[PDB]
Amino acid sequence: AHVVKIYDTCIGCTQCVRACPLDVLEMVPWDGCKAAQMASSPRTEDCVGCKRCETACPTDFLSVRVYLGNESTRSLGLAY
Amino acid sequence: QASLYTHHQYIAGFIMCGAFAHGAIFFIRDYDPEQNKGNVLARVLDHKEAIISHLSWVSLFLGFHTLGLYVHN
Amino acid sequence: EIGPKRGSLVKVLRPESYWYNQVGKVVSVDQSGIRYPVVVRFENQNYAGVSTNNYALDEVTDPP
Amino acid sequence: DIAGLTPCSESKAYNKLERKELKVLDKRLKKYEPGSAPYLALQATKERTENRFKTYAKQGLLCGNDGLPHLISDPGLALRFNHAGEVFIPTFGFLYVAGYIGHVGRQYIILSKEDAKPTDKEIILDVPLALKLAFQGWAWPLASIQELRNGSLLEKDENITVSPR
Amino acid sequence: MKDFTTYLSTAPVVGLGWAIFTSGLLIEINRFFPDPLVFSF
Amino acid sequence: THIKPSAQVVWPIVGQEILNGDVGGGFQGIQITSGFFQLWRASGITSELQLYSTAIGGLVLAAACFFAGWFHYHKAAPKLEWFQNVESMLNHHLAGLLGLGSLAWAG
Amino acid sequence: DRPLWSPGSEPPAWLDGSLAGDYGFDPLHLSEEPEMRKWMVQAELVHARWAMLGVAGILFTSIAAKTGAPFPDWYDAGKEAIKTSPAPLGSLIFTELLLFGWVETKRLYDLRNPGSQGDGSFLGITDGLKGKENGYPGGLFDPMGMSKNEASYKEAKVKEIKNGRLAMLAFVGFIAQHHATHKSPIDNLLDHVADPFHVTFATNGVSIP
Amino acid sequence: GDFLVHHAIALGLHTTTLILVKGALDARGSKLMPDKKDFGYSFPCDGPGRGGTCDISAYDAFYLAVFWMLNTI
Amino acid sequence: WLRDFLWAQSSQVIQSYGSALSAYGLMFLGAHFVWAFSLMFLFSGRGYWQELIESIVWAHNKLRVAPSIQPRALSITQGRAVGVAHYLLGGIATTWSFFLARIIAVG
Amino acid sequence: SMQGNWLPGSQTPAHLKDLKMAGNFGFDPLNLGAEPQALRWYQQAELVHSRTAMMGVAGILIPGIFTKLGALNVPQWYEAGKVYIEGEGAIPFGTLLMTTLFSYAFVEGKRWQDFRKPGSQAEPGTFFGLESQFKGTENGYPGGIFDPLGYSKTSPEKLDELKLKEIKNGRLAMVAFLGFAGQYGATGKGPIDNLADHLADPWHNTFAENGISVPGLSAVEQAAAN
Ligand code: CLA
Ligand code: CLA
Ligand code: CLA
Ligand code: CLA
Ligand SMILES: CC(/C=C/C=C(C)/C=C/[C@@]12O[C@]1(C)C[C@@H](O)CC2(C)C)=C\C=C\C=C(C)\C=C\C=C(C)\C=C\[C@@]12O[C@]1(C)C[C@@H](O)CC2(C)C
Ligand SMILES: CC1=C(/C=C/C(C)=C/C=C/C(C)=C/C=C/C=C(C)/C=C/C=C(C)/C=C/C2=C(C)CCCC2(C)C)C(C)(C)CCC1
Ligand SMILES: CC1=C(C/C=C(\C)CCC[C@H](C)CCC[C@H](C)CCCC(C)C)C(=O)c2ccccc2C1=O
Ligand code: SF4
Ligand code: SF4
Repeated sequence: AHVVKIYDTCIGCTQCVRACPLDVLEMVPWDGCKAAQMASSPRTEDCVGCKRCETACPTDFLSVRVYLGNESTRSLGLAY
Repeated sequence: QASLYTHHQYIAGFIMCGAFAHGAIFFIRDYDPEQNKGNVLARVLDHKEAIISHLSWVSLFLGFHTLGLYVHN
Repeated sequence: EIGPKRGSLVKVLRPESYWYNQVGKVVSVDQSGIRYPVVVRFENQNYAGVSTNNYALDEVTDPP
Repeated sequence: DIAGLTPCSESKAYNKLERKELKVLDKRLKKYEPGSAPYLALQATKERTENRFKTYAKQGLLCGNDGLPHLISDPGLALRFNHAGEVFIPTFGFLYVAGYIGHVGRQYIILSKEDAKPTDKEIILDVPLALKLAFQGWAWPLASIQELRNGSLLEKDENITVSPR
Repeated sequence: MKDFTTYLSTAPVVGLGWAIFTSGLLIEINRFFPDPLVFSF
Repeated sequence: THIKPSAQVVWPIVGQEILNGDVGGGFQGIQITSGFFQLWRASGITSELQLYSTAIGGLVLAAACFFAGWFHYHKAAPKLEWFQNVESMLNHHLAGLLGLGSLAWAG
Repeated sequence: DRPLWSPGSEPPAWLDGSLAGDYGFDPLHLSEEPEMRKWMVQAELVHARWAMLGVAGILFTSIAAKTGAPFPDWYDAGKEAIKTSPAPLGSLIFTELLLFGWVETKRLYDLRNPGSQGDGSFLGITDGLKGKENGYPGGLFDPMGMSKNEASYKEAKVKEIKNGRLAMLAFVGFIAQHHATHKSPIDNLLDHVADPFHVTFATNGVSIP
Repeated sequence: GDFLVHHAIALGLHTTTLILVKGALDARGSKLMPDKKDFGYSFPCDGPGRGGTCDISAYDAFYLAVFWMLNTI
Repeated sequence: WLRDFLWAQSSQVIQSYGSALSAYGLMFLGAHFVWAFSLMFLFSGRGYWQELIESIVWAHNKLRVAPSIQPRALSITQGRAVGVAHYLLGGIATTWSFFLARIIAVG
Repeated sequence: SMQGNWLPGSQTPAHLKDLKMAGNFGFDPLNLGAEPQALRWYQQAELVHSRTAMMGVAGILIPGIFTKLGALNVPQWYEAGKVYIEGEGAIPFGTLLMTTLFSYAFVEGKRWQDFRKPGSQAEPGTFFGLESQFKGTENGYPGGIFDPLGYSKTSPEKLDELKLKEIKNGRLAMVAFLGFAGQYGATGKGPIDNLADHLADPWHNTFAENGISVPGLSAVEQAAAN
């Protein structure tokens, strides 16, 4: 499916996982930020590429990046 | 003669559009800034905003006054 | 202690940031040793609408 | 007599266009009594047309093969021949006002950016200061030249947002 | 008057006052003087 | 049947004197298209004095409507239950507005 | 506390009664800012003084014409005056414009900066050409000088502003009933006192259809 | 009239050059999107975030420039 | 339909110059302009225009005429609204000018 | 220092309050002299414009006065150029213009290099040995052979009084030459004839009665006469 990557600029506001209506992102413990949290994407193959996490990302530039390509039956949002 | 001129002019326009598109493809795909540092290409990319802004200025000025005189007449 | 003074104007040299070659005001510098401890506030919003961003020590300098 | 263009005073097509306009204007005169307001308006229109055709002639104006006056754009050719009044002086006439507008806008921009929360001054204008700059912009080229010379006109790229290519 | 003149210094001072002034100005040059083409003073 | 209707007169400022077309009747102006002359012939209207009176009455009613909006918002604003009286609104805008206007126009 | 323009009304806060003729009549909230208050006071006084001057001149000319002197109507007086005037039109209005520009810029910069013209810059006049109050100058403008006493000065201020407002109303009446009757104001006054029960603003034909 | 339509031709050439040049120079980076080089030459958009990024690629710059080329020819 | 309605008619709109209906021809061509100008807002998006605005902001930054309010491109919904409004205005005024000039110069 | 005021009660600019200048009246509403080197260049420009205005206006007036007195047949200034062009023993217009431009370019380059670097024209052995006196005393006041009668090497009081007098007569001459150009443009006659018309008939001979100066005034007068 698509490729979702999270960079070290994330500060653990844990709102990118709320804006994603597909449970692609998850919050793991970290040590590189004050909140001690980092976005991770275990269920990346379930992503469609709606870029709602990029909308919800407050960092400049975006800590979570979604790259389109290699569409599938789950990445195309198909119920048929 | 009319058909020949129109054909080769439209062909030329499409080919120039393809030239600029493939130049853009060069810039994004296989352009290495550390390979040619400080050369004409990197310097052109450095002040790209000036080139784009001046092209926008001359296009806006030409269109403004050409449409103004056409509507005036 | 390890960063710029709080409330002092700094210049951001981060290329991918919206505020590249811009001036921002430091609001807090973290002392716990994180990746981007310097927190600055800008008077102009970005396209996302936010006004604050975090940068490393090497991405901030005193403007002339 | 440049670019193969005859003067407007000695042009047959110019007079043909003038008499055609007079004829079509006098066509509408026959449908109104001479002591009527539409008749007075048509007479004023005819007088304005005659005055325009008289003033366009003997004014250093040329026309060629169409009866419509032509404008000479190259300076120098507009200097040795009496054609500067077409575009030469009105170029500076427009440029003076354009620099006036740009200079008063720049003055307002600097004098607003040095004020707390300066984003409201663009939607909430101030009239005394804008009018003060409006009546101080007559010497815009001198101020622009001195600002370019002292370096306050331009700004160091170091302080300019630059695309990261 | 303070509250009213704060409103009157918003959009209509630049969108209406300038527009009406510059317009009616140009109307009166085009009215009192006829249509010119050559700047012969 | 021979004079074209006209109700807009342009100024002689710049070249607009050609827009004041010969609509007949010793008059020049824009040939209108809204059909207002037909409406003012249907309702009995003879002179321009009656049109002047209608214009002044319309201006007075417009000022009254603007004052009504100002009053009914800033001064005496109705509550939510006043707007929710749907049956009263329907009765008053069926018998009152439409019916009374139809009767007044019939008279 | 003072007689108001409407009995039982509430006077404006910015109209506390310190001004001459302060009846508290201000429904449009004008002259609320102190700078705009001073500008409105100056405008009222200058419009007042010009109104009393013009109305007095109109009344004098109309009375002289009624006696039998060859005086014109208050309307089109200048139209027949320029035919016998040594000064042609154009030169007269521009001479007036230059003189009034000098005087009115002087009084305007005295309004913005009080006492600014009393620096001796113009012909070395210090005490004269220096303002005494908001719109009330002194020195050369007060030759007899009965404004020294404060009570008399305040009474004269109230008298001046009241007669001036009456002069505004007089000029408006002059133009209105000249358009109504096409006659002199003294002619209208004599017609009103001759036949009060019939000759009025209603039986003049126009203005009452 | 020949000179006026020549200026219209110059306007069309200038505007097509402006858009193609801007698409070529901003093909790899922009202030709205610094990482355009990682998304390929022909990608749709980046989403509704950051105000809206429709037609942000250099491919869409070429696509809009073909209209101006057609108008110019 | 084309030849016998839009070409058999509209010969008076183009030949309205020098007459009372020349303003209808002016309205016709201005409506053509506004209808054609709308397709810029309709085919295009926001990212290209935002980047062009960024270049213009750099140009105004070079000589310090940067506005305090940051210039931004129109929103995608805003751009669609502008495009549809200019398209409708151009088409409506085109048909208005053509219909009125044809029906006045003939009927 | 601060001598007089162009407008009493006006807010004088901050760069004119304590500035030692000749003829300083606070007249800078546009604040073009806020920068010091800007003010120096404008002072030099005003000085050269004023001095050539003295020369020009004297050429307007003294031959005109002597023509009115009948001493010489020297014509008015607006046709004097055509008179000399159409003369017999006349240098051609191109030669005269090029000689004037060459000589003025030379002397103005001298003055320019004095302005940018003060006293730089006193470089030894550069102008036939006479350049030792080419050192500039002040901006626009060179001295040397430019004061051969020794009227400037005295106490500063009469010196800056004379500077004030020079700038006053120079501003007057500049407005006077603008007037000469305007009153040839409108009336079409010499300034002495215009002064004679204004003295003999002041009301009927003015800028307002002439329709070129204020267009539309003649129509107003004609409508008021009818
Ligand atoms: C025929 C229709 C039409 C017209 C007139 C324009 C006009 C313009 N487009 Mg284009 N465009 C069109 C169709 C059109 N477009 C289509 C179909 C597409 C494909 C999507 C594009 C794609 C496109 C791109 C991709 C770009 C342009 C750009 C431009 C500008 C070029 C600058 C110029 O020539 O000077 C100005 C030209 C004018 C015609 C001026 C129009 C304004 C006049 C003076 C009226 C102004 C208002 C008037 C005073 C009335 C006020 C009241 C009113 C507002 C209610 C100009 C605004 C470029 C741009 O904006 O960058 C500079 C650019 O990058 N356009
Ligand atoms: C000889 C010159 C030349 C060469 C070698 C190439 C080669 C290439 N270009 Mg380039 N290009 C050219 C001319 C050229 N192009 C011209 C003239 C244009 C302007 C129109 C472009 C515009 C262009 C763009 C914008 C892009 C390329 C891309 C590409 C690559 C793949 C394109 C491809 O084959 O897809 C095969 C495509 C098709 C089979 C689709 C055919 C449909 C055509 C184009 C539409 C014709 C309309 C209509 C249907 C025709 C029939 C009419 C009907 C009535 C019968 C390849 C590197 C792409 C690339 O590098 O990928 C990132 C890319 O993004 N080029
Ligand atoms: C007075 C302010 C001001 C100034 C000094 C400039 C200066 C500049 N602009 Mg900018 N511009 C402005 C306002 C201003 N602009 C506004 C308000 C807009 C939005 C419509 C733009 C849109 C714009 C574009 C899209 C482009 C420029 C470009 C340019 C450059 C070319 C010069 C020119 O005439 O462009 C033409 C400018 C216009 C067509 C804009 C006219 C709008 C009016 C005249 C401005 C009104 C401002 C107001 C009067 C100031 C308030 C006065 C104060 C007393 C209250 C130059 C750097 C071009 C560039 O990058 O070249 C390097 C370019 O492509 N400008
Ligand atoms: C018989 C009584 C009566 C009449 C005649 C009207 C008439 C009207 N009402 Mg209705 N209304 C009524 C009772 C009435 N109302 C009652 C009882 C309620 C509460 C349940 C409402 C609640 C109501 C709402 C919530 C709204 C209306 C609105 C309207 C207007 C609809 C616009 C229209 O059709 O254009 C016709 C336009 C005209 C005929 C122009 C002349 C308008 C005149 C001045 C109105 C005079 C009618 C009025 C009832 C007279 C008494 C008012 C008195 C206090 C002075 C119209 C004027 C709408 C509105 O705001 O417009 C005012 C609206 O949104 N009505
Ligand atoms: C009436 C008038 C002004 C009235 C204004 C009013 C009611 C305003 C009311 C309010 O503001 C208040 C108070 C408070 C606000 O909260 C509310 C409102 C409602 C806004 C001015 C007249 C002002 C009238 C004036 C100044 C008259 C001047 C006359 C002159 C100069 C005569 C000159 C002559 O030339 C003639 C005309 C003809 C020649 O024959 C003779 C000579 C002598 C030559
Ligand atoms: C001989 C002669 C002459 C001359 C001529 C000339 C000198 C010419 C020139 C010409 C020219 C000079 C031209 C040019 C053109 C150009 C073009 C057309 C371009 C294009 C471009 C492009 C398309 C680009 C691309 C790209 C990109 C985008 C990026 C990078 C890569 C590339 C580069 C690929 C004369 C006139 C004197 C006279 C007659 C004869
Ligand atoms: C052109 C364009 C823009 C750029 C347009 C912008 C930023 C709006 C510009 C509005 C102007 C500033 C309004 C005023 C116009 C003139 C200045 C008015 C002149 C009036 C005279 C009297 C001087 C978009 O932002 C956009 C967004 C989404 C889809 C398509 C498009 C699109 O096509
Ligand atoms: S939205 Fe972005 S910055 Fe915020 S927790 Fe997620 S990856 Fe980190
Ligand atoms: S693009 Fe959408 S589905 Fe995919 S990780 Fe982001 S918010 Fe979730």
